[PDB]
Amino acid sequence: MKFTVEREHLLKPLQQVSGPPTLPILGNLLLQVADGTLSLTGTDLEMEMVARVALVQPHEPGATTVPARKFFDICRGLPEGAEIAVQLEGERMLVRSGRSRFSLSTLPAADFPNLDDWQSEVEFTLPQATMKRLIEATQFSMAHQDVRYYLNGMLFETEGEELRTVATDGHRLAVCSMPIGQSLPSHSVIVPRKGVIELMRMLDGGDNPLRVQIGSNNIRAHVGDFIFTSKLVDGRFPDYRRVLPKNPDKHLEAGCDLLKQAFARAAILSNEKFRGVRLYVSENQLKITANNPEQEEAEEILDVTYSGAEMEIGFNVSYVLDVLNALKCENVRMMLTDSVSSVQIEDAASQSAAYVVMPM
Amino acid sequence: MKFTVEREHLLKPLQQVSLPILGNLLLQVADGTLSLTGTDLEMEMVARVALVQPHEPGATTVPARKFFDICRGLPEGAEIAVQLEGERMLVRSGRSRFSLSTLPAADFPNLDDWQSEVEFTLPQATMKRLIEATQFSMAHQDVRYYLNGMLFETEGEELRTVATDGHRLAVCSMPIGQSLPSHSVIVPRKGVIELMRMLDGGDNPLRVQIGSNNIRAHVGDFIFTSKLVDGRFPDYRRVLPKNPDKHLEAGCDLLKQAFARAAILSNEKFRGVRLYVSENQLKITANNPEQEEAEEILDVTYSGAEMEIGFNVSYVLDVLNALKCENVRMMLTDSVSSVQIEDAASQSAAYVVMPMRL
Ligand SMILES: O=C(O)[C@@H]1CCc2c([nH]c3ccc(Cl)cc23)C1
Ligand SMILES: O=C(O)[C@@H]1CCc2c([nH]c3ccc(Cl)cc23)C1
Ligand SMILES: [Ca+2]
Ligand SMILES: [Ca+2]
Ligand SMILES: [Ca+2]
Ligand SMILES: [Ca+2]
Ligand SMILES: [Cl-]
Repeated sequence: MKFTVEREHLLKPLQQVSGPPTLPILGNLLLQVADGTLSLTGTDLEMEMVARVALVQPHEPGATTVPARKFFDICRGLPEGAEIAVQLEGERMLVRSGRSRFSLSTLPAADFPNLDDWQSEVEFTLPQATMKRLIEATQFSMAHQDVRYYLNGMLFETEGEELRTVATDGHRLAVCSMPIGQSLPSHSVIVPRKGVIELMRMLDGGDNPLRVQIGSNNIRAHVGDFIFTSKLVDGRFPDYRRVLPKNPDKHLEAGCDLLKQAFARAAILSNEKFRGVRLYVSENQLKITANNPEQEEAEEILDVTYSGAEMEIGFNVSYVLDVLNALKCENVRMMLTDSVSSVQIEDAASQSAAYVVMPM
Repeated sequence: MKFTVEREHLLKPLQQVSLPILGNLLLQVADGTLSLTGTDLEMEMVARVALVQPHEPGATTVPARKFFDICRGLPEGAEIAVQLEGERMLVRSGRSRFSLSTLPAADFPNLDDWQSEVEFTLPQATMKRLIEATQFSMAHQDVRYYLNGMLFETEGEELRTVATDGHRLAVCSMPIGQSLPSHSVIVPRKGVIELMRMLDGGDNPLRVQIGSNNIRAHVGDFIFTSKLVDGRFPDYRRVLPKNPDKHLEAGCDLLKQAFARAAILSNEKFRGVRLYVSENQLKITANNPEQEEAEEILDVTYSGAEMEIGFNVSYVLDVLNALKCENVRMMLTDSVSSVQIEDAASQSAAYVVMPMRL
């Protein structure tokens, strides 16, 4: 196995396959030269990233595996415009560039683990920006290491011509739907949180569309010369329609950033553990208050657009702040029911995403 | 106690000054001025804010982080009105209102009174240069408490800083245009850190006052006071190589990148790399317990006898990152002697690294 490639053609592929073990070979990248292509594979047994690099210079076929981080750190450490000559010699991989020479240990390619083979049941294409939008709008609401394993991940749902993401930790929910202009079956799967992070990581910028394949136990995303494959999560994800308030007809509208800074200041004097704040809504006005065990108190009063009846309601302020930070918009709509029911929150200008927060 | 001040006039003082009372700030309105004091019993920062708006005298202490966070959270340009109300401190700005707990100003601890024995003034930029050049070589929580800080030494018209962790050494000296007594003190590392951040590098001169057990630095509206480390510092002069007659000179960044690349395949604990020096050429090699190997060859300026020497690559990279210059000189003797490292174009800072037998 031999190849010579430009540093700049190696960097991003290495970065993509490198991110991230007790089982050593999982710390290695599989390198394959075949049919004028270098393939770079990294895996953790649950998910897999494969990058393909075209070889325009002389090369020889073969396969090996090398320490991922070390190989990446060596390539990144080399100067702008460096040319990187690699060859398998003995049980070592030789890396040469200029007068820099490196000899890395290898583990046999035959030892590199493969995911189980599977069949694609559902397929579609969508813009990179759309997938980015879907993930960023909901990602923050996924659970972290909850015993309900199905919540430590993100639902991806196809319905009509819409792709939808749902994330919830049992206390708050985020949902976002986008048109992708294809007739899709009605289907949903849960992608593990690590898979979601990796999927987000591969976009990227630029105008490369994303190709998605969904199997009974796997998801695959093709973008450019990268292929990401993940296992799915078992379990019955909650139905976002049961979480959305059935009729939240008390509509409050306020500047997103003004609203956020008011909640953030009030948050300073909220209970450090429970983070509770009270909202007092009345005609065109919102009052936010907070207090802690040591009798410290915050009060914020804002002008808002509100014509409904007056009500009081308590919330975990971090949850509200999460939502407002996730809304990169000018105005927010808060949709209320009563003092003991959840609130729906949306961008005043768009219904594409919805956020639900339970009262305290 | 009562005052009304613009948010932005509080932010820098608050940043600078930031038992539970040690988590509070002492606030004092007196003679047209707001004073804010923070302390951890070892050191203290006092900031002064001129009060152009109507005010009423008094003193209290409030939670530092909360009060800072409230002020920083309010909108740019906001006016912040503060008054005492029983056991509480009221903070108002627009339609935002905050009631904070207080602890008595009488309970706020003071550093012991002391006499200034040695004094000098120097540009802030000079003090910043002195500390930056050496700071990274201070020990962290070493049993030898006298190394967990930085030596400040006066001699003739020069101020010198020394820092060592018992393994490598940094030294920096600058003339300051004033005749000084021959003296030296050890400033605790947290004190060094605080002093550093008190300096904007600007046009306000820095006044330093040193007592038998304390040091004080005054810059414009800020006064920093710290206890000294009461111990003996090692003599730096004994560690400098007697007569290093083998000077290698090379571009700092190229030298650094070569070492940083070779370091990847060096021992993770002991970080030894080898140098082979020959006429106008340097070869760096590294290997680890897995027998992975790195080699770097680069052009340098060198005309001395051919030699080989090993160093901790982490220590050398620290030096090269601190130097931030165009060209570096490595002053070599032999394989069993330490190396002195300097900016090729300045003797003001010098760094010593021990030899390694690899
Ligand atoms: O499977 C579960 O335990 C559900 C997870 C999602 C969820 C449950 N109760 C909720 C109440 C409010 C919100 Cl926002 C989400 C949930 C229960
Ligand atoms: O008091 C001590 O223990 C000394 C601290 C300074 C020091 C010791 N051995 C060293 C070796 C190299 C350098 Cl640069 C400093 C020291 C021992
Ligand atoms: Ca209703
Ligand atoms: Ca509260
Ligand atoms: Ca002296
Ligand atoms: Ca070595
Ligand atoms: Cl080699």
